[PDB]
Amino acid sequence: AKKGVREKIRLVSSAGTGHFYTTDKNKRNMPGKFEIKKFDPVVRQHVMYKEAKI
Amino acid sequence: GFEGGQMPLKQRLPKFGFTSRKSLVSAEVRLAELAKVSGDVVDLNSLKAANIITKNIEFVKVVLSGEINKAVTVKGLRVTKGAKAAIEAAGGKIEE
Amino acid sequence: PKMKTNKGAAKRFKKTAGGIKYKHATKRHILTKRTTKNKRQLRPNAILPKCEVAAVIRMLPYA
Amino acid sequence: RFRPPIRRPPIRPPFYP
Amino acid sequence: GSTRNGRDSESKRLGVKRFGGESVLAGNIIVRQRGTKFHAGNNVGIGKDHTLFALTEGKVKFEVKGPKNRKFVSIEAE
RNA sequence: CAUAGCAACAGGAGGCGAACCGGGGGAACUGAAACAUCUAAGUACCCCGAGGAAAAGAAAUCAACCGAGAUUCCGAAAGU
RNA sequence: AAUGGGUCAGCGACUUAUAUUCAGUGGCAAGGUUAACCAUCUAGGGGAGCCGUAGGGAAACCGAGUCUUAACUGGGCGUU
RNA sequence: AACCGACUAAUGUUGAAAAAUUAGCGGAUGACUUGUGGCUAGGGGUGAAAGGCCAAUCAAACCUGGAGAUAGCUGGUUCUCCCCGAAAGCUAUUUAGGUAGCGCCUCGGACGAAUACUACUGGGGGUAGAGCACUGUUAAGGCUAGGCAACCCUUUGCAAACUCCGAAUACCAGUAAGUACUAUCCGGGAGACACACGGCGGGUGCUAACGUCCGUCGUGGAGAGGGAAACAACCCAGAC
RNA sequence: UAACGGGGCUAAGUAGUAAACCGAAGCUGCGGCAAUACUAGUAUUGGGUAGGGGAGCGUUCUGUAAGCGGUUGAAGGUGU
RNA sequence: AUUAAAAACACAGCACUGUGCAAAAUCGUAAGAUGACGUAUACGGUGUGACGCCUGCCCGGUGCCGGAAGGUUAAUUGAU
RNA sequence: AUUCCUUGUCGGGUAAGUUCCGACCUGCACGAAUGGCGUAAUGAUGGCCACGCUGUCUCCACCCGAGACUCAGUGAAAUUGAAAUCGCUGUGAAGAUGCAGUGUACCCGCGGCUAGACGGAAAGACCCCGUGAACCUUUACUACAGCUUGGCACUGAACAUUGACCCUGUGUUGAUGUUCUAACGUUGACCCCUUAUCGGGGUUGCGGACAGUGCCUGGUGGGUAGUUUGACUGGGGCGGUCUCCUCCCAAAGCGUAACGGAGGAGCACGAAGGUGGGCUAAUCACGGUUCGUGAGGUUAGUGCAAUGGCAUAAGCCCGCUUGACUGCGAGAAUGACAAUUCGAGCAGGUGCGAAAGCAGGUCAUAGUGAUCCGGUGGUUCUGAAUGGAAGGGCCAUCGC
Repeated sequence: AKKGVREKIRLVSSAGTGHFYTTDKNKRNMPGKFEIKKFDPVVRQHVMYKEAKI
Repeated sequence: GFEGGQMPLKQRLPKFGFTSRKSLVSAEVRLAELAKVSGDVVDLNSLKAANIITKNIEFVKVVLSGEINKAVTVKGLRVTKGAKAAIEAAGGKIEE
Repeated sequence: PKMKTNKGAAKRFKKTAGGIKYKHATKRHILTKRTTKNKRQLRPNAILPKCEVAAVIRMLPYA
Repeated sequence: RFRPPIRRPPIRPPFYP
Repeated sequence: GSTRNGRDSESKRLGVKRFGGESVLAGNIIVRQRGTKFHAGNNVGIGKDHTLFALTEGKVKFEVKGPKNRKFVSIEAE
């Protein structure tokens, strides 16, 4: 049976490229919106990416 | 395509692509075929008369295949750089 | 009668000079867990293996 | 063990149809 | 009147894929293993799953080396 | 009042026929390797009405900025 | 000691149409071939069309290249 | 008694008869029985109810049509010679007696030793065996913490899921001789995917089974001949 | 009978030694046919189910054929 | 009807229930019928089954009957 | 007519009674209109007992007839590969007329009998199987009839109350109630067509915008219909199982079955990932209201099974971080295929490090789900007169 509780999230580029990474989080361990530097391929730069739904 | 009831190949693989409408009324023409045209002017009507393109064709690209031995003026059709060169080398023009 | 094309096969298998070309499976959903390597390498269309061809040809009589 | 069989049809000749 | 057993995984086709003396191209997988049953020696890389592969063309050589007497796969220039 | 009704008279019709035709109703087996959407099939069958044919037909049609010119039937486009 | 056959004679089961593909054979050959139809009718007309002559790409489109990618040292398919 | 019925038995069961006869048996002024004619019709009728009956037919009549329904099932499939010649496996399957790809057969084409056998060389083994160094398990004695006895020591065994060790074989690769139309690739056509026994290694079973499930080799299958009284599958041996 | 296949055997049993022989569609000899290679001869090869491949026989009908054979006896039937 | 004649069916009696008459109910798309030229002491359905003594407890479930407050809720409407 | 154990136990009846009768009550698993318990009479009803009676039997005998047998005439039948159609023991597709060995046996009828010819008859009804069929059931699925609900139509008028809205009390609409008649109903009466219990028309009464019907709509709906209801399986059912990972079976490459032996997974983690620096266990001994020293040598540890690994640690601690990067990818592994795995290196941009370097998640091997349909973002490729747009595509991603 499925015991998986980590919510999937889409991390979105802080540039307005609309490029997103996807991942998951434990919402208990991370209540707030996740933020992390990630390479945006459209602007070809490492920029901040921020959590969003789906 | 029936494989004993295992999900066949024609269903386990995804559909892909679309058909443009232009594709259905487009026709490549070899440079060698431009021989068959009667007269200097290579246009859609002259191609159709030569039966090089069917009568439903609207858009033609001439491609570098074979050789042109006459001076032809291609009006209205698109030509490849290589075909253009070959046309112009045989004393043809490419009209717009 | 005229042989009918299997439109399922037609929409999934395209004849090229290089053989019957197809889209790889497993790139539709449930992608987060997959590796970018795996996802990247599935993105190019492929040519069907020899064993898969005979059937496809019988399903694509005019292609 | 002996399991009582059903070897013949329940209606017997000469009527067996 | 039943078995609690029944189960087993798919065999993972591990083992030496290219033995001593075999000529290998760069990239060729030599060993597939779980952990470093064989260690990577000269001209041999080790993947994340501890796959040993040829970094250069040449001949596979196995060798016990070092104070622990560990087995090493190397590619010999030939 | 009139109409209904009733009677007379004249002219039609009714039934039969293998198919073809237009229309009104309209299956299921089967296929989908199960099955319900779907298929079979608007088929079989039932009914009505023709005619030597019937039906359709003279653009509130196409096309594509060029043009075509009712309907029907046949070849292709295209198993697109 | 599983099936079928009392015997004889007669009859009794891979067909036909259409399309796709492969092979042999013939014609013609970077061309090959006409369909309906016409016809003084196995002739001859009839070029609509189909196949070949270019590929790559989902596609626009480009084209002996193209697709991928910001770009490939590249790589896929193609060229011959 | 007639008449209507049908409880028992015997006969009969290729009958005298597709339900009777003989001897007995029940009702016999009634919810009786009988003639003639009517009506109800098929998912319909009718039923004091048995799924009874509806023309010797009924859990859905009969006829004709759809219709050559469908039938992964069973049967059957017709002249002759020549060449080659399987499989009963894997994978998947509302699949398991079907089917698909693959493996194996054949035919054509390409290709030509890249193939097989052997010697030599280089490899990786963790099996057989063995061992007790580990993990377990076992016996005796010692020594002794502890409360008789750990733990150690000496001796002594056991192991599919133990290993300080460790073959033969097999496999992979290279080098080389000789023998061989081999290997490979691309096409056309399949068939097969119920296997059997025997040897060897095993699981299962009782180291029972002409048992069952694998591995591997042989034969049978698809193989006659000689032997084993007779005897697919054993021994010898391949029938123009 | 019925646990040598039987008769029967005290060796016609068991073990061994020597030298024989019998014994197959195996091998050889002689004759012939075929497949495939090679260069008509060689060489190899020729059990066979499913199945693949190759080559034929015969039947009815059309042309060839208003030809050819036939009441001086066709087809069919029945012998050789 | 033709392997069961019975303890099975029916039965008088009993009870529940529907039904106010264009009755309920049933046949029928409908018209029209039966019910009934009847009218609740009648008619239909259901169960029980002469007669005697009796026929207990449970209204949670599922029916059925009644209640409507609120909650939910279709077509419709069409605010934003 | 119910009781499993069970032939319960006791009593009766019999020489002897699993039945019968009476009774007991630990009623497996009686019970009150699916009625409970009685009950005269009735029953081709079930059980049991007795008398009489007997060829039912001990145990048959004889006799009378109809067949059977013989003659004459007629003349079937199922069946049938072919038969020159013995016994026994053995063999053998495993129960032999037909094989082996052997024993026996002149040829052929007729009357009898039925042990065998796995005799004849009917393509087993049992059992299983077929992605067969039918009919039946229901709180299986999906429908439909019927019933029912509301909206709208056929369908109207006055008032009264009231809601909304409209303006400046006013209209415009909506309900609700009463009243009304003119639609509509009438299976009330009368008249006529008309000799008519039909029907129509007329008149009148009673109803009355109700009812009823059409379209739409919710509910109800085995009344009816179409269907579905898995496979493996030492028959089948019941149970168990179905995908993935680890070990063993597995025969020292790979692979290898059983309803064989054992365990695990269907995640976790923004650090538990990257990197730089650092560190090294278990358990004892001994001394101390965790501490110190020694022995020991990884017996520890590893986010979670097992196996293989791990000190250069892969184990433990810390700083800084986002390489848990995007495009690609020589070359391999591994699969029928779908798919799955490893990967140097290249480009871009990045983190840690003085630097060589390392980093495309995690010690590794489970932690998963094709396609279709659809959702979200991007692209702006397509997009049917044109320009847009919708809708397609492509890229990312979500929904089993």
